[PDB]
Amino acid sequence: EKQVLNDIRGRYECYTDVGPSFQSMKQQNRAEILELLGKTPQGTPEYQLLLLQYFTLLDGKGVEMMRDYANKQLIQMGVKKPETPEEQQWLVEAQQAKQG
Amino acid sequence: EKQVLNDIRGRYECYTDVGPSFQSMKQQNRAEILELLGKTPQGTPEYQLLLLQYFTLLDGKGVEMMRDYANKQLIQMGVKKPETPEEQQWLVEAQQAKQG
Repeated sequence: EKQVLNDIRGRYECYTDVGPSFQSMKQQNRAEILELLGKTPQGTPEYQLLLLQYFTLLDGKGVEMMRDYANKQLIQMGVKKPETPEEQQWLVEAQQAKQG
Repeated sequence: EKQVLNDIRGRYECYTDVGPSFQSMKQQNRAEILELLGKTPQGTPEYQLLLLQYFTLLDGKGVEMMRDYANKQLIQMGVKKPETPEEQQWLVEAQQAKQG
């Protein structure tokens, strides 16, 4: 925008509703996925959700190793699509496609 | 930093929340992984968590042997990424990739 205030009048695009209180957006997204689990079979879409869960976990010694693994996994799954802080190269060695 | 005090004013990057009390960061990380277990199938990501658990265990005669095994395992899994106190060579004999 420009200057201290400058919002288009095409504002109200979201309607208001109620639901469980969360501390932060990441909190909700984490819970939203756990709900998506269990209500889904041990089929394939389960694994993506499962991975996505690890993806959302916040700092740790345990969580870091798993979060990164889940990321690489999801990018090489092709479904992630790199955020590109470095994940670009994560896709690079993934692009080879059974190249060895 | 420089001198006795020198913090940038880009401080407050973490918001405060409550949760179970732990004696130390390692305590929490340990518990955080145990929670991640059971809530996950006997699939593949179970094993990494399982190993990670051994990884986090503190000194012992029993735990040392297992912790080291889990480390090597995780590094040769490729997911660990060496801390390099010596684990560099742990990856060396791992780099060969079925070389024999």
